[PDB]
Amino acid sequence: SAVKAARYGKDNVRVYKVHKDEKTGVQTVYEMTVCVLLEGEIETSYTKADNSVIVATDSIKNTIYITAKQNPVTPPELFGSILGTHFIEKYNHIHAAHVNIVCHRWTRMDIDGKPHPHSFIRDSEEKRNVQVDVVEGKGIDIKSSLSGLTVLKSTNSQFWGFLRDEYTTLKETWDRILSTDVDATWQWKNFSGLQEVRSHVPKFDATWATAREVTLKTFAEDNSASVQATMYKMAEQILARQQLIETVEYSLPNKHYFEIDLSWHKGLQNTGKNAEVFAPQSDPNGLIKCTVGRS
Amino acid sequence: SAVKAARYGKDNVRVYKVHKDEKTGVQTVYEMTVCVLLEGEIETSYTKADNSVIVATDSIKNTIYITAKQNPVTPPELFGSILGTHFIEKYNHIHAAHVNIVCHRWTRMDIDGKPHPHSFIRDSEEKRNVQVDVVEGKGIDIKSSLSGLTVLKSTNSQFWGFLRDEYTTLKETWDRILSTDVDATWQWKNFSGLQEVRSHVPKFDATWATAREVTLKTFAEDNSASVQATMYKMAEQILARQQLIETVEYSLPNKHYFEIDLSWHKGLQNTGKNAEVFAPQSDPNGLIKCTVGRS
Amino acid sequence: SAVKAARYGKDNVRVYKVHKDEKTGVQTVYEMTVCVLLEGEIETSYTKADNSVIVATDSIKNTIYITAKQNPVTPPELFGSILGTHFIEKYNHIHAAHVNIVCHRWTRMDIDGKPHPHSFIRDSEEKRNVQVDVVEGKGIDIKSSLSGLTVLKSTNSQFWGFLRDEYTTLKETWDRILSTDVDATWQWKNFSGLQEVRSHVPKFDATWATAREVTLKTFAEDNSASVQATMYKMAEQILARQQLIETVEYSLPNKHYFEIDLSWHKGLQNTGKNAEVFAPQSDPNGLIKCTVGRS
Amino acid sequence: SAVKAARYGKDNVRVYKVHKDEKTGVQTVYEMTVCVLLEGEIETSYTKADNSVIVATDSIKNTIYITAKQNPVTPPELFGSILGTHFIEKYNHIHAAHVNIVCHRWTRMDIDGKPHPHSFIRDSEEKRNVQVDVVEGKGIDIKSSLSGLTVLKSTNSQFWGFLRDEYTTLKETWDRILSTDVDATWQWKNFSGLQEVRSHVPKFDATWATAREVTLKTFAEDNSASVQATMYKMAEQILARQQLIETVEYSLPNKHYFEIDLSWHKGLQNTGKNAEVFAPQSDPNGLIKCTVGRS
Ligand SMILES: O=c1[nH]c(=O)c2nn[nH]c2[nH]1
Ligand SMILES: O=c1[nH]c(=O)c2nn[nH]c2[nH]1
Ligand SMILES: O=c1[nH]c(=O)c2nn[nH]c2[nH]1
Ligand SMILES: O=c1[nH]c(=O)c2nn[nH]c2[nH]1
Ligand code: NA
Ligand code: NA
Ligand code: NA
Ligand code: NA
Ligand SMILES: [Xe]
Ligand SMILES: [Xe]
Ligand SMILES: [Xe]
Ligand SMILES: [Xe]
Repeated sequence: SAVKAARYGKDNVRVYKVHKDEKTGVQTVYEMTVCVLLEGEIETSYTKADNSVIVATDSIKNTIYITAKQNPVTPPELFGSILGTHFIEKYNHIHAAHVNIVCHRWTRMDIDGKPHPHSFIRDSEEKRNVQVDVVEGKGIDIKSSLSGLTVLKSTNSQFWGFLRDEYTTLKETWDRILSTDVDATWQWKNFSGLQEVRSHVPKFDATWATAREVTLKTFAEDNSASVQATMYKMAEQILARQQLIETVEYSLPNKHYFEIDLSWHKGLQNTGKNAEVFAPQSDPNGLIKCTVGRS
Repeated sequence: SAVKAARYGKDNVRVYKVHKDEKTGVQTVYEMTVCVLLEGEIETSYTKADNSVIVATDSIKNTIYITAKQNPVTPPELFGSILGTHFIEKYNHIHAAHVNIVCHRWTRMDIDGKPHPHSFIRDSEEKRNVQVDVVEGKGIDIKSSLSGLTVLKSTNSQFWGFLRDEYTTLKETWDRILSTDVDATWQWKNFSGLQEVRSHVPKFDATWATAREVTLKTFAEDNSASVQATMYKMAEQILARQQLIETVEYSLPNKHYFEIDLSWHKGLQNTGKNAEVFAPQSDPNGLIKCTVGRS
Repeated sequence: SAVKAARYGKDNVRVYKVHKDEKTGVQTVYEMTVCVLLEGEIETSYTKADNSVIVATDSIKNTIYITAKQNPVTPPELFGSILGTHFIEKYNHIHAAHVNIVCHRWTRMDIDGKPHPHSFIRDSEEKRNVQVDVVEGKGIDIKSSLSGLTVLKSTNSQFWGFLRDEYTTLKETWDRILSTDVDATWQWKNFSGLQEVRSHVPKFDATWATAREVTLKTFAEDNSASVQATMYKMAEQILARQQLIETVEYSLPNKHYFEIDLSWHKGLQNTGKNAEVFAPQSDPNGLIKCTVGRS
Repeated sequence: SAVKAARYGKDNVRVYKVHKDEKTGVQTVYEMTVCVLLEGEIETSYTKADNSVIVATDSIKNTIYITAKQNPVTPPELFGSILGTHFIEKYNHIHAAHVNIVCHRWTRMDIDGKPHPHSFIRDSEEKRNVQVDVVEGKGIDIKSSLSGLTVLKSTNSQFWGFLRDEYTTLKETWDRILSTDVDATWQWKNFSGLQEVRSHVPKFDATWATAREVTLKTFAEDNSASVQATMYKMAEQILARQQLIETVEYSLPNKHYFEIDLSWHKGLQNTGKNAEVFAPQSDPNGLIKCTVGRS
């Protein structure tokens, strides 16, 4: 037998950082969960019990805190790239670092219509994420994403004209509820190294904002022919607005809300045009994915 | 042996309702999870296998949908009272109904600075809840609550002057992070029945809004001496603003964020005045409760 | 306003303890999650920012570890009583301690038909729990429980003869699946203090074992007329076997498995006597409770 | 823009099947959660709102139930292969089916030392899983796995001789707790189609059993030099016992249990040789992976 692939590191490292403006007294907080996995010439730790090649996972944890202390942690694309680069430069035998960062929302509170200097609220479990793969001699590959954005529209969704055969019971519809949890990922062109990532820093927050805005607007405004058709429209627009993105991927559950026939009870009318009360279904759910790139 | 207490019913009933304004085209959605448990002269179903006394839990589920179809589902205090009253009036041998409702957020989307007619976002997992106990001959008792409101302030929290003995290692502090998930419950004076609940309908949404606002403002503005002192200030204000509330209860976890000493690494300074990077602790957590009533 | 009730302490304190037999080399592990909440003359910490009355929650955490170091942690009824008693004896102004303990399963592995001296498996998320309330001048009240015991029987469950009215759609049945997650609690007679709890130590593990065995046997063997009837039979037997128990409470979800009519597809027969494939329902679920005591 | 990749289908489809032996009266239950995603000539549903190419996800759900009705559901490798093959044979324009199956434990109860004919217990949340990719013209690729197997050993684990530099604080150790949740995957040689999968049916359950047994025995018996070294030993043995496996992958969290220094309290000794009480850490955790194949 032989080691075909191996990676190891530290997962679920929670980090908080505060920035304090001495002049204005305004404080800004960042909270993330970080995972770092390393690859390189480490096979002997598996095959020969040779621990000399192992950078202890506890040391990786220390490194994350030290790096957060000495560098900005925003945008996460930059922080991930700094953190990944550290390991390949510091350790001769480590040749790849894989950094995943989940950013948690701490939104500044408005008290009496004014932004509070040091108080924050978690407005939703929506996350902004990055995956950064730093590979020695092959640059920095960055995938940025948003996830956990949960939306619903109560009309202006249709689904008709699908394949009908002996397995089909679903009725065609011209008016249904559409609800999903959005997972959207945009993959950046490969970067040669940290200097190049630094040169593009302003694009990271702007592109996240654009992806979010396009997702929300398209969902709200499209008279949707299917999840497939609506998600394609989203991806198309993102690619049009940021030339440094190579591909956009969406993964969307179709969270079903079923009509409830109440006609058995005193002829009560609750279907089609008369539908007011619905039963949200926890499972099963449709799952629709697509990756869109450039012609 | 004898049956000392018994209750049964249906839990986790998900319900969605849409309201459509024909004039404006604006649609408004409500989504809830409902639990109904009944008590009464049902001992024989346990002791003698006498099912004749059982209103099937499946029928309770049907009743929830039918009641939602025929009545407003907001404010939840009113809907819960209608639903509970139904069971005690309909069934001679049922003498109490216990209704719990969790309301999920579907917040209208703003697209290009304008409210969208039929598109919604789940902005946070904060819930608005009610517990309604309808007891034949004893009226309607309603406890309203908010939960899952997660907040953090990065300064203006202190904790010093506590008891110190041979079990104590905690250092006094004049500047710490304070973060909690707020669970706040206000208990209404007993209502004689549905007519009285209906007469107070406007107070329910207003009091929820007031409780939320007082919680957020007090948290943001108090230079907190402890969780205990800050939560008391919140409860005091709520009681002052709504005379129909008898008691307010808060239950607050103290979600700890620990300093990280980095001095072992090149004398790096990250504690006290120099603290910038912290380690959020998932467990254990302080838990602080109090119930405040009128003198 | 006035403080009507108040309690505070530390939740989610994870503890592991190992016992090492020097003679045999056999090691035995215990893992628990502990919560301790205190009450007493602590109102001024809420109303006057007087922290002098507060035993810091961090100190409570320390106390749990120290107490686990110096005392046996099994049976949990004894450990909880020692821990609770400590606070009321140590602190003049603390008059009640509320201790909740959840015990996690670490079951000794059998390797080649032999018990391994120091290796363990988590066989299921079933828990053994205790709630101990130590109240100065009123002794020690202990509620013991098991929870998270998930079972299913594929036949020998019926449900017919229930109330039928205009809200009822459920068909009577003489053969259905019955599945539940068992939560069972037995409440001990009040104990005067630690000496009395110590005197009954052997009864705690034996009664837990009896409760588990009676639950499993009755579920497996009863030709069940309803959840209500079967659970009553369980509680009856437990009370008969341990005179020091005052009441037994069961809380049982009815986790539904629905027939799937496949007759629309080539006349395929999958209902009633021909039912083979079913759809487990995640929600809603029946919830049935009862508390049984002595005549 | 262009569609680079696309797949869609139904997730979280819960299925239960019962088998009834008419002769012995013994019943056996199977419960699974199934996901099916399809690929093929479906781009136009995304780009042109052409639903004619879409096999509705609701129809996929129906197909899963119908297939379970007409075929054995065990071993899951066979069921997944039948289900996947169905879609590529039935639909001209569908060229790949991806089937994931999670099997839930329903273990027959022993009542009074005898196996009960129709009563079952969920002994642990350990799962047996399969991933089956059926690709037209490229056969059937099957990855089998077990997951959620949680184990702990209280001694006979060491970790010393790792890299030490200015980022390192971890002390070397010759005696520590080792605990993990095992995720192990074995990848089968490619199969040409259903006939070949059928020909190997007995190997599927046997190999699962072997993987489980080797994992447990090696964990219990290895005087572990690291997670890396122990997991390699496991994978090596599995590959040696089943020639039809091409690779074995393990992914193991290192769930840390920390010593608690209690010396500040009356010189209490709780570290090194005297360590009895430990603090399980919920996060962060080491994560160690490796894929082992044949020389
Ligand atoms: O078994 C281990 N492997 C590792 O890579 C490691 N790093 N810290 N502790 C550890 N333990
Ligand atoms: O056992 C049952 N008890 C009940 O109260 C009930 N209601 N519907 N189905 C049921 N099954
Ligand atoms: O606000 C606090 N209240 C408390 O009771 C406490 N105990 N430790 N830290 C604390 N902080
Ligand atoms: O938008 C949809 N896309 C689909 O593929 C589908 N299948 N059933 N319902 C559906 N809705
Ligand atoms: Na390198
Ligand atoms: Na009545
Ligand atoms: Na006392
Ligand atoms: Na095909
Ligand atoms: Xe969508
Ligand atoms: Xe607070
Ligand atoms: Xe039961
Ligand atoms: Xe391991």
